[PDB]
Amino acid sequence: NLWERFCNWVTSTDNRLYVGWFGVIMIPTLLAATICFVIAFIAAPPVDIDGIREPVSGSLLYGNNIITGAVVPSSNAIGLHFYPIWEAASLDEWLYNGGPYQLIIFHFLLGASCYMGRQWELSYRLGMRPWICVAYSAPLASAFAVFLIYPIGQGSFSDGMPLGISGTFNFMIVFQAEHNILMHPFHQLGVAGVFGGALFCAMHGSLVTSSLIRETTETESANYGYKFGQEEETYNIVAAHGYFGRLIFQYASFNNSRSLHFFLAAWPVVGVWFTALGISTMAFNLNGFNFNHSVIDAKGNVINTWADIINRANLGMEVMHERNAHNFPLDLA
Amino acid sequence: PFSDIITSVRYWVIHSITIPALFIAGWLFVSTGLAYDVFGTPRPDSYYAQEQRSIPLVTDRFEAKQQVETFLEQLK
Amino acid sequence: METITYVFIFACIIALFFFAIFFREPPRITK
Amino acid sequence: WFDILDDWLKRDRFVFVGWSGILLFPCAYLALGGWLTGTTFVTSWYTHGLASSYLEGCNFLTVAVSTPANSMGHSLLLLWGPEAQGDFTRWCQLGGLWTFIALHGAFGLIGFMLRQFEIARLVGVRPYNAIAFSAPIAVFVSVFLIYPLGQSSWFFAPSFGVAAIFRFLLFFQGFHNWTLNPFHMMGVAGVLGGALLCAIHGATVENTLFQDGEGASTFRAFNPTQAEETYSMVTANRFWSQIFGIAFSNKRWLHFFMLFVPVTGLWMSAIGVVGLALNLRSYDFISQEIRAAEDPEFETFYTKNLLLNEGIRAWMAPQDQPHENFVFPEEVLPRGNAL
Amino acid sequence: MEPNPNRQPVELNRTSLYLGLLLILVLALLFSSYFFN
Amino acid sequence: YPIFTVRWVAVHTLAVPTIFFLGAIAAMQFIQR
Amino acid sequence: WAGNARLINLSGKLLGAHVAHAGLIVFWAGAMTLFELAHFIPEKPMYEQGLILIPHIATLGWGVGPGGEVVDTFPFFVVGVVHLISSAVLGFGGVYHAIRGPETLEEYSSFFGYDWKDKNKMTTILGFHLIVLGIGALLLVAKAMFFGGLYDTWAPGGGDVRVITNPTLDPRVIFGYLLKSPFGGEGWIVSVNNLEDVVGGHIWIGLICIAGGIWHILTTPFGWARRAFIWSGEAYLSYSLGALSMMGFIATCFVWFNNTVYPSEFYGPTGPEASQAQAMTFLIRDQKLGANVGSAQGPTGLGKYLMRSPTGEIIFGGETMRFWDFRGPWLEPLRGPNGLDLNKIKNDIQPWQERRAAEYMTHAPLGSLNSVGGVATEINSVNFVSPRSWLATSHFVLAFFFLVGHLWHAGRARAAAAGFE
Amino acid sequence: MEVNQLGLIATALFVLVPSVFLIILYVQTE
Amino acid sequence: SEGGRIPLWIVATVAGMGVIVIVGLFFYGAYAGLGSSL
Amino acid sequence: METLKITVYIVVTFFVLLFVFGFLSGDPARNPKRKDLE
Ligand code: CLA
Ligand code: CLA
Ligand code: CLA
Ligand code: CLA
Ligand code: CLA
Ligand code: CLA
Ligand SMILES: C=Cc1c(C)c2cc3nc(c4c5[nH]c(cc6nc(cc1[nH]2)C(C)=C6CC)c(C)c5C(=O)[C@@H]4C(=O)OC)[C@@H](CCC(=O)OC/C=C(\C)CCC[C@H](C)CCC[C@H](C)CCCC(C)C)[C@@H]3C
Ligand SMILES: CC1=C(/C=C/C(C)=C/C=C/C(C)=C/C=C/C=C(C)/C=C/C=C(C)/C=C/C2=C(C)CCCC2(C)C)C(C)(C)CCC1
Ligand SMILES: CC1=C(/C=C/C(C)=C/C=C/C(C)=C/C=C/C=C(C)/C=C/C=C(C)/C=C/C2=C(C)CCCC2(C)C)C(C)(C)CCC1
Ligand SMILES: CC1=C(/C=C/C(C)=C/C=C/C(C)=C/C=C/C=C(C)/C=C/C=C(C)/C=C/C2=C(C)CCCC2(C)C)C(C)(C)CCC1
Ligand code: OEC
Ligand SMILES: [Fe+3]
Repeated sequence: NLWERFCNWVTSTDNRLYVGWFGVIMIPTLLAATICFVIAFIAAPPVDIDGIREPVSGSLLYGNNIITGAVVPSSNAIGLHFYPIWEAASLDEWLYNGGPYQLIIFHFLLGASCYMGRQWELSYRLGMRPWICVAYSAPLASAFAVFLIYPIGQGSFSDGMPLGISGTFNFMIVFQAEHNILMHPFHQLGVAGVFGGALFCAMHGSLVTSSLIRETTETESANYGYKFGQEEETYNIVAAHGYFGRLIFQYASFNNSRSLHFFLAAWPVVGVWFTALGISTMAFNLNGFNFNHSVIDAKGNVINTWADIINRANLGMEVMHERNAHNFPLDLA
Repeated sequence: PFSDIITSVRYWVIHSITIPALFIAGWLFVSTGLAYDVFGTPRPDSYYAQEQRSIPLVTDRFEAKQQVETFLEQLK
Repeated sequence: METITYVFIFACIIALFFFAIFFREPPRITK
Repeated sequence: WFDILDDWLKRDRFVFVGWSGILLFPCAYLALGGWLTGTTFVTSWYTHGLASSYLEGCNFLTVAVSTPANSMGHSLLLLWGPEAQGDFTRWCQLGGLWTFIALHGAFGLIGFMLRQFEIARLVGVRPYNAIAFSAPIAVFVSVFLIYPLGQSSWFFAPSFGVAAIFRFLLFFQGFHNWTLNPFHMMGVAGVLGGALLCAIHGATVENTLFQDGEGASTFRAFNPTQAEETYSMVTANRFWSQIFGIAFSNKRWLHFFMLFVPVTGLWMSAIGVVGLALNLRSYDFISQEIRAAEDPEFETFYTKNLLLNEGIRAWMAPQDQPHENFVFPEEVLPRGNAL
Repeated sequence: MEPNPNRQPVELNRTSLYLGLLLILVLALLFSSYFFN
Repeated sequence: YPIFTVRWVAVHTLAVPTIFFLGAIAAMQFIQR
Repeated sequence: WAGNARLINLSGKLLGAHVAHAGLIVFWAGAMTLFELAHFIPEKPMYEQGLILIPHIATLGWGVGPGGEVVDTFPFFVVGVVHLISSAVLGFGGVYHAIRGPETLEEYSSFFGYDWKDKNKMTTILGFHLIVLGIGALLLVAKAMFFGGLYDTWAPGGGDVRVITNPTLDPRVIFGYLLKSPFGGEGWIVSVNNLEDVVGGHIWIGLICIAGGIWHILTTPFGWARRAFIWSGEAYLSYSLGALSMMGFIATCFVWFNNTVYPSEFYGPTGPEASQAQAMTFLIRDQKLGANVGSAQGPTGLGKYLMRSPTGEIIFGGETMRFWDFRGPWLEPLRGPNGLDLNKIKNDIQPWQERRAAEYMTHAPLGSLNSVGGVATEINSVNFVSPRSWLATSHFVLAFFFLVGHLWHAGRARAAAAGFE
Repeated sequence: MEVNQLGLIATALFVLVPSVFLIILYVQTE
Repeated sequence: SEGGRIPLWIVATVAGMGVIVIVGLFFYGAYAGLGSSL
Repeated sequence: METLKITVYIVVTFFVLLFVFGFLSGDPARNPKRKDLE
């Protein structure tokens, strides 16, 4: 009998949120991550990323400012293994081998995953379509790609992606010096998806703003809104479709509102869809292009193509990434 | 364009003979070698003067022209 | 102290949350 | 004779050629041809040392139109420029193209915002779009003019190509640590925020569309009288409110805010660059550096990065900057053990 | 006191405040390190 | 209907050069050394 | 152009389509097998060219000697042909059933082939296809025990095709693999070391499939099952859809970390193989320069070559410390209690071991789209991309999109039940 | 560590002025 | 539906396939030069 | 710490049975706003 009274609670509106079966995991999970994570950033002790005995400490108390960094990746020794708290000894240990990293990550992904489920489930209790579930799927998938797949493809969570601002940058740099991304279509479409969204989110909102109902209670001293009850909605779509059409050409402009908003959710999502793949594909070593040589068979004199000066920089960095943690000549992972 | 000349035969007729006439006109632009001399884009024969391990550079703002020539006389 | 200041400005950004999400002005159809 | 032209000219045809139509098309055309021409036919190794076009066989990516030689400073070497002396072929050998493209192309951008103003006073719409467009134009001048001006010459300006741009990126990371600049950070904020909006807005709509609006149940219809449009703000609201926690529901704000994020961002980013033009950067944290030298058992990501940079700089500057003629002996180069 | 060339009513709402502060603090956060260091 | 600036010029101004290049480029792909 | 969605209910046409795409899958099987034995050159590392099925065919130890490319050429031509013709045998079928006429009104037919929303008939159709897998699975068993063996990469010498005897049929062992941590080296299904486990692990499936195929045949789903699941046609795709995704992942990760199943000899060396291979390659090199491996002290103080693992054994040091879980036929003989024996190392190290290290170490799975071999910085004069990176890469991709599919079609089954249709 | 103490005053005023500012206006509003 | 009507699904296929031949080239061509790289 | 490991698993599985048994649930099942089929 009780069991029935509980479910009804979870299922409908609670005057704050909606916490369905999906948030039954999402809420306790994302909490453990938050708390742990906030504290790790304010006091975590140094952590030696690559097994080496050279601890890096990117926490507030240990001499950092916000940009300087945060929660550092597990050791390269525990690298790919499961490192819970119970599994170790003293926390002085745990804290050194990157525990916080794993703990925070895994809870976050799981609850991150469920935050997505929750999005759909709310749709089922409100009779609306299931799309928002899909558009979130892009970044989520990406987080996983960066936080999981790679360390899974590489052989150790260490060098997953630090939880600091600064290290984000590091991960990036090291990354293209090791796999050369810039020249990979999936990260190229990525810049397309993003620079896309920028150009469109500006375009739409720009036009939507220019073709407004010029005459609705808007004077030069006041500006007050609309509300669903408002039939004609805010703008004269004929003015916008007319505007844009006259700036380039008829086809160029969009006739109806579906093709407009569908585009807005299509471009970005399918751009990151790919990028998130990009990484996941270079997680197992299928690195970007690399046109290192173009010649003059005349003598075979090598001619440097713009791309070689790209390899000249990619080079300097390879050489010094993870200084003194290499004992053999060629990195293989 | 709803397909306007896109359907008629005149459009194909006047281009079937026009477009493949530029397609070729261009091709011969490269086979003949005008590109190189009109644009001055050295050919594999002329990058390095055999055993001239240096890269032609440009230094003087006013002698660009006489400089460049100094480089073409060399290769010859 | 370089610290408390990054913390201080932190607690506010969370205090602002609570207050924004739980004490916001109503979105009503009374219109 | 005037007004007539006004009309003939401003006559509503397929491709609107307004008063601005005169700047825009001659410039935006040549700026395109200028690229495509050199891209396919010119070499820039007399001026840069690398391979510029397809004529030498670069892939699309590799091919580009390279910047003039550093020996020339900011002399706009136009065809009749005292330096090219009217000889086209050389005017190209020297890179007189870059200047071409940037100048004509600068005006095409001028024309395009002008054409955006015209159309708004003929149709009677708001000028807003023309204003949103300033961001890119800022970014453009910021990048391709201001920056090269502040520095040694035209050479250091981005190169007109694909890879030639990636190399730009990296260049910046090594000598400027542009990523640490806060301005690029905000810029990085709006661009990613533009795409975040573009998804939620577009998905929310599409998914909150009115039920049964089409029996067949696909969604390819509308009309003018369809005043109410195809979806609910009331449901979205509650949707968000209960999932994310917040949701200002007032369509007019939603769209404007969508102007603010992207555009507000690029202006910063452009500002950030007017700064680097003067080698004025955010490449250091005195506080850290200090304790970084008095103590060797202390390291943060801040540091690890500054190391990569020097690697970028040492290895990449002698091939990347032919004019100083850097000679760097193997030993000298910074280098982690075993690699 | 007796002039009418001015529309004398200034308003900011609850919501506008939230976004206002959200910006100043976040903004402050970021820059904090730079002023400091 | 007639020939006109808009329809006419626009198209050939962009569209004609292209095949000249595509023609030139097509020639490139076979070159040696 | 949801064309394929108009077909939803006219099962008479789906058969026409399902059996049409079912014809492509087999077509590819021939077009690729023949394309391979085409480009294929004998005695050159299968994987240094760019093959994928043949390696499968030699996996089943269909045509090979102790880790020797192929002694018998032919075995592949059989496969190339068969599947290429099965593509017509079905192309005919798919086309016909697609164009000659719909279904469901044939009385004797509806008795043999029913429709949707009918739990008892869907169930029955399901079990059917289950009786088929129960078989194919068991056939694999046949091909290892009473037929031309299977390729065991383990003990001894070269591990050519060998026939198995009394597969690990213990009830415990088989599901133990299911109950083990999917972390650090131990992935439930991937942990499979002994080839005999694999055989026995197939016997149980078939018995389980069949025992199930028949089960639903005779039984219609219970209440709990009825009130949890929906029954729309689109919804059964959502079930099946997401199932395949998981697996895409499954196999992908399964691909990168080899179990005897994927003998690294055809497929290439494992991501870790290469690293661990590079450590061993250099112990020897310096060992030949008279370097003492036990007292080595790398700039870190961890000894260049030998260090420990958290549980205290010996492992090659260097970043390759994260792959001490790695196990293969070459590195094992030096393995013993407590980890690697410092005494077998410098005393009992045969030459053929340096070879494998060098080869693998040399063909690191690392590659780019230009097929450039090695580090992102190498020169374009070396072409290679470990099959594994190809399988892992492409297949990951599909397992992802496909999941996007589990969301799209399953969320649309919520619109049928009452939502938007 | 070594930090320029003027940052504090800078970073505190950044927090207050614009904030105070807006605080004054949200009261006149009501 | 060909009563002798002026084609379009043909034009759509002619160029479409034509383009594939030019690009296809562009790939072949990308082989003739990098191929002597060393 | 072994005491900790145990405590966790209880907690975790606890909330699992609430996910699982929350769906198979004969009571709430699959109840929507537009149509209840029971
Ligand atoms: C100022 C000129 C300029 C130009 C023209 C480009 C152009 C480009 N850049 Mg570069 N870039 C520039 C400056 C420039 N950049 C600067 C200053 C920097 C900083 C140093 C960069 C940094 C940069 C990076 C880091 C990257 C690029 C990339 C790219 C490519 C991106 C493709 C894309 O999706 O874009 C976004 C735009 C869109 C998605 C839309 C453009 C509009 C199209 C053409 C409309 C098509 C519509 C059709 C005609 C009509 C249909 C009608 C409809 C109704 C049906 C593109 C070739 C990316 C790449 O992939 O490189 C190869 C990449 O990764 N750029
Ligand atoms: C199990 C297999 C499967 C099946 C049988 C279906 C079946 C169906 N889907 Mg679903 N789908 C699937 C998986 C599947 N899907 C997956 C994994 C995803 C996630 C990506 C989707 C996403 C999806 C969406 C988003 C939609 C559908 C829709 C539909 C219906 C579409 C009818 C149609 O218009 O097709 C037309 C199909 C196409 C034009 C195919 C485009 C394919 C890409 C662009 C090709 C890429 C190839 C590339 C060129 C190759 C390069 C070469 C390589 C060597 C490198 C149909 C019921 C539609 C619907 O409304 O459902 C009712 C719809 O909108 N599906
Ligand atoms: C995965 C592959 C695939 C498959 C199997 C189908 C299958 C089908 N589609 Mg879909 N379709 C697909 C992809 C696919 N489609 C994609 C990607 C799109 C988006 C572009 C569409 C868009 C679409 C639309 C818009 C429509 C369909 C329709 C149909 C049905 C047509 C039945 C018919 O008789 O047509 C007529 C048949 C022909 C013209 C004959 C084709 C003959 C083939 C090529 C012969 C091959 C040779 C043969 C094997 C030789 C055997 C010889 C022997 C000796 C061995 C059919 C079930 C239609 C429908 O309404 O269905 C309900 C419809 O209107 N489809
Ligand atoms: C996925 C696997 C698959 C499946 C499940 C099926 C399933 C089926 N197939 Mg298909 N098939 C497949 C693959 C598959 N096929 C492939 C790959 C091929 C190509 C090799 C074929 C080729 C194929 C053919 C060629 C035929 C089938 C038929 C059938 C149906 C047979 C049932 C039966 O009892 O027939 C037993 C047969 C009968 C009861 C025949 C009765 C004869 C009719 C009524 C005569 C009408 C003539 C009359 C004198 C006219 C008077 C007119 C007046 C104006 C003079 C069944 C639905 C048959 C069918 O659909 O026909 C009923 C059929 O003829 N299949
Ligand atoms: C082809 C695949 C297949 C499919 C789609 C189904 C589908 C179904 N089965 Mg059937 N089943 C199968 C194979 C299959 N079964 C086999 C091979 C057997 C023999 C053991 C059975 C035995 C069986 C029984 C005894 C019963 C069902 C029941 C059901 C229904 C259960 C409702 C439900 O899912 O509740 C929710 C589901 C769960 C709580 C289970 C989740 C399990 C996960 C996803 C899979 C774990 C798989 C395993 C670890 C992998 C093997 C690894 C290998 C290395 C050994 C459903 C229609 C019930 C029924 O229809 O009642 C009359 C029922 O009582 N099935
Ligand atoms: C070929 C066999 C194989 C397969 C199929 C997998 C599969 C998987 N691996 Mg494993 N792996 C393998 C071999 C394999 N691995 C080997 C040999 C190694 C040795 C190095 C590893 C090392 C490894 C690591 C280091 C990691 C993985 C992870 C993962 C998971 C990633 C997807 C995800 O985010 O799920 C999210 C979860 C689900 C979709 C749940 C499916 C189960 C049912 C249907 C739902 C239960 C619902 C409830 C809410 C959750 C309870 C979960 C419980 C743990 C608390 C996936 C299940 C990652 C992970 O997240 O660990 C588990 C990870 O970090 N693997
Ligand atoms: C990848 C980067 C990016 C590109 C390529 C891009 C492109 C474009 N944006 C336009 C518009 C806009 N973009 C907008 C906001 C944004 N646009 C953004 C980012 C981009 N926008 C971002 C981030 C925003 C947010 C602020 C707005 C608000 C608008 C418009 O209103 C307008 C439009 O109508 O929308 C579609 C179109 C203007 C055409 C024109 O004025 O020609 C005139 C000038 C020309 C042709 C050349 C000037 C010369 C320059 C220097 C040369 C460029 C030549 C290249 C180097 C050569 C080709 C290179 C290849 C690699 C592609 C053009 C398609
Ligand atoms: C310099 C000069 C001049 C002239 C010139 C010009 C103006 C030019 C132009 C030119 C041009 C204008 C050219 C072009 C070319 C082109 C090309 C060669 C193209 C190609 C393309 C393609 C191949 C495409 C494709 C695709 C696909 C397939 C898919 C995806 C998408 C796309 C679309 C990308 C004059 C006398 C005035 C004076 C000054 C100087
Ligand atoms: C798109 C589409 C579709 C589909 C289709 C399909 C599905 C198809 C299929 C097809 C198929 C499935 C096919 C197959 C084929 C095959 C063939 C054609 C074969 C051939 C062969 C031969 C010829 C042989 C070979 C050989 C041998 C064996 C030996 C040695 C030598 C040689 C090489 C000669 C449909 C209708 C639905 C609808 C519309 C659209
Ligand atoms: C609509 C459209 C379009 C177009 C299209 C096109 C242009 C297409 C084409 C297509 C095509 C052009 C296709 C083709 C296909 C083909 C196929 C699919 C074939 C097959 C074959 C087979 C299967 C064969 C077999 C055999 C035989 C019979 C004999 C012996 C030998 C062999 C085996 C070889 C575009 C994109 C613009 C855009 C959108 C729209
Ligand atoms: Mn984090 O990292 Ca994948 O590259 Mn080589 O191995 Mn270790 O050195 Mn860097
Ligand atoms: Fe909108």
